[PDB]
Amino acid sequence: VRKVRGDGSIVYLDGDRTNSRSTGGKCGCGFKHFWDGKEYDNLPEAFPITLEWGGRVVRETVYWFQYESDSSLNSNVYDVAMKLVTKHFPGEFGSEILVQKVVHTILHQTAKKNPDDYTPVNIDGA
Amino acid sequence: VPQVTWEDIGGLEDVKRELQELVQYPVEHPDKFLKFGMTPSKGVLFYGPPGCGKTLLAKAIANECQANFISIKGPELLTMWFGESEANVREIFDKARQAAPCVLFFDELDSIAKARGGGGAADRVINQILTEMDGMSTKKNVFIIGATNRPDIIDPAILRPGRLDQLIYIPLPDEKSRVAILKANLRKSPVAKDVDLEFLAKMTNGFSGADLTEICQRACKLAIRIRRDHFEEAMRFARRSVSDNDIRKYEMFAQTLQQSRGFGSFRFP
Amino acid sequence: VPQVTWEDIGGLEDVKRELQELVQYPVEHPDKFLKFGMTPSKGVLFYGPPGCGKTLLAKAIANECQANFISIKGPELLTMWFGESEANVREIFDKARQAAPCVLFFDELDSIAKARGGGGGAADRVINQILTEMDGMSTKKNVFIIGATNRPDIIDPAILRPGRLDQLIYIPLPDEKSRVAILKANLRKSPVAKDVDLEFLAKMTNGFSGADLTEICQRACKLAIRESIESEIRRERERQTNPEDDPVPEIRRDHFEEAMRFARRSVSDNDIRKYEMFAQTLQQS
Amino acid sequence: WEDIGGLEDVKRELQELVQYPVEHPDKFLKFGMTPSKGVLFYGPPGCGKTLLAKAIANECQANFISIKGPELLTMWFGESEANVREIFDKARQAAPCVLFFDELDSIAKARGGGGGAADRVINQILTEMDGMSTKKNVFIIGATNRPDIIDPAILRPGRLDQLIYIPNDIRKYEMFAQTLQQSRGFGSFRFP
Repeated sequence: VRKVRGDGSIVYLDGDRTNSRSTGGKCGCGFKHFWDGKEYDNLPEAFPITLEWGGRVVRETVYWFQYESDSSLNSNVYDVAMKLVTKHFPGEFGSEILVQKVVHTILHQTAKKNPDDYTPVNIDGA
Repeated sequence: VPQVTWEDIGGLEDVKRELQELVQYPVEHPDKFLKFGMTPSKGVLFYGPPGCGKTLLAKAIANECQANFISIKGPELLTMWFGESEANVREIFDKARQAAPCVLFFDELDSIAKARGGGGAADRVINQILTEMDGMSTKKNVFIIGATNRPDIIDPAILRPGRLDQLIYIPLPDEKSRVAILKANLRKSPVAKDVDLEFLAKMTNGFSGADLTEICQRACKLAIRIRRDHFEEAMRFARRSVSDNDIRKYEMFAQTLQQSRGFGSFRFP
Repeated sequence: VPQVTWEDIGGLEDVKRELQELVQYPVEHPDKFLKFGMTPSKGVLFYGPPGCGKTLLAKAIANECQANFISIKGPELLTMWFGESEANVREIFDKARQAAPCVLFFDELDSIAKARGGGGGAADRVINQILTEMDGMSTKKNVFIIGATNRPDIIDPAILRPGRLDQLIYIPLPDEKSRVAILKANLRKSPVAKDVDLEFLAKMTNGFSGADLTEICQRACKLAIRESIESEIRRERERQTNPEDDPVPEIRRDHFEEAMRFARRSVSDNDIRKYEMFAQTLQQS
Repeated sequence: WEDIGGLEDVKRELQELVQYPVEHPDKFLKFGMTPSKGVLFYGPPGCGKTLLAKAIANECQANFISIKGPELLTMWFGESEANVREIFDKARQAAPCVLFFDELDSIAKARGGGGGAADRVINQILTEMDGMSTKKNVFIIGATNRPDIIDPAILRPGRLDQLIYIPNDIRKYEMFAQTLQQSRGFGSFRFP
């Protein structure tokens, strides 16, 4: 149980089992789960990625969102990498090289190409 | 003046319209461009999976406007780079300048970038291309179409306004485009009416133009020893040169290009 | 001499004042300079987001002084670097000396630094020759060096020292007045319906660089041209088949509305943060 | 062919690609064909690639120009890429000819199994292949003990597109061959 937002919408922190029907699947739940203020047909994958810049080490885990029915909530290496670099190296010149590096790393990691395997993030609840 | 026409690529209506607007309109109606005070776009940059008809698109648009077509293959650019012979780029443009109107097509603008992998994204050959494009008079109808299988590694300075500013995504052929490609490939060979040429295109989803060409070549090479059985036998050897993982890069690059345009709601008072 | 005036940008009043001080006073008031014993500044370096009008600023200041303007783009620097022909720098300055007073402009002083990645040092052949020529200048022929860099961090510090490009000027994205001026300059010599509220268009394009606004105007003109061509083609298939009011005499409001659909900000908030942090670092010193 | 025992399918493919165009130009034209400009071998060293090329040349009575690895490397050293032109000219003079590159990967090997994958010598080889007229029946037969490091650009249609396996060292080639066959799993297409 969680707090409510007045109108009746639960706070629904990351990974919660929402009340919306899962248009997609591969979850055995039949409901859209929650992540960063949005509803997704299935839990995102996750993999660590190293961000090296100015001698700074960052242990940031990228959350991939492939296998999404709406075809609009699916992840995007360019957007994801831009967000990561901006969040961890805001306003630093030459960050585009780091963004390209992160894009390549995410593409390689997500290119395991075993669509049968999914590895949902380990989150309690459905 | 290529003999390739739009029917040889089939679909890509949006790309066809953009190419028309960028080539046919300035050449056919310079008066309207002068009236509206718009400078015609100097160039365009096709990006997409390998062997999807980028060269075919350039040749088709050249044929549509009946403009001379000059193809600068990637091996030529690498020859310039390895031998430090970038200066010849100048005369290459001069050639395109001489055969005006022209559609100067660079098959692989990223060939040099790929060949390099510590340095930046600037190289002597691409720098010469940039200098020629900047120093090119817009009065002469010379259009540069730079294909690229790696839209990111390409030098950003080439996408600057006044250059190959427009980026066009050439996706894998769809069902209609695949049917058109198969028909064009099987145009100089005797093919029996038994083969539908549409059901095949329907099944071979995600097959680049090169894949369809290889399938047809295998089928009619067996026939050299055409019928439905031989097409099926060759199709057993069919290979998808581009996998969905490769597609993702281009699909999501185009998606992020389109999402940046988030001012469509703008309405005047 | 450029034809660009300050109305083409119509913004950055402080930058205009500074440029007048360092380019206009020495050529307009030599008496004051020799009386006060203050050496004229050799040059300035504009740093800001891409397509923010740095070239426009240089052209406008050159036009105001009625001084010859010759611009050296980054591709030229890269040509002189790859070919190991840095000696050309010399003749370039000579040309600037010949057309005195002159405003030498380097579109991308960081182009060579970028080409090497932002294992060696920060000094290179072409920039070294530029420094050598700047030092070996008459200092009274009134030749002003206005470098322009999108990446001020990787600029060789030797360039940013007293007596050589001492002043760094931040050319930010245009403000509302600057955006209005840029739009008016772009739609100049173009037929735009008088009901097109360019003031509103500038108002709703916060964060758009000058290049972005030029792209918007070009897209509007392109849409108008496409509409004109389509109407002309429509004239036949109705005439010559079933045997005149101009379809599109001006770029109407709908054209700009549709153009704004393909309008994107080439300078994200992160880049603005980059440049603002650099300026803050310079100022807090 | 008796010099090599076995590899019946290899000979099948070799003669298919070489003998027919020289012997039946009319049949190829009837079907509107562009004969493959070349082919690439790959397998354990000393498996008979050179003698296979020689045998197919003998069956066709076509001259067999051999460019060994040392020649390609010598072209690489000293920036002698231009010599490639001459080699193809030497191949072109022999109208029915088989041009054999004993080690296409030798230069890629020398650079190390920092740059990309293209190099001046292979670049000139590609340029000559692209500009080689189909009327002159010159067949390029590349050979590589390490097909993984071979430049991908040379395995493109209009170039040495076909790859033939010429059989802990073997497992590498077996896995490579499977990787060239695992995704060919569309052999079920049946016409209606």
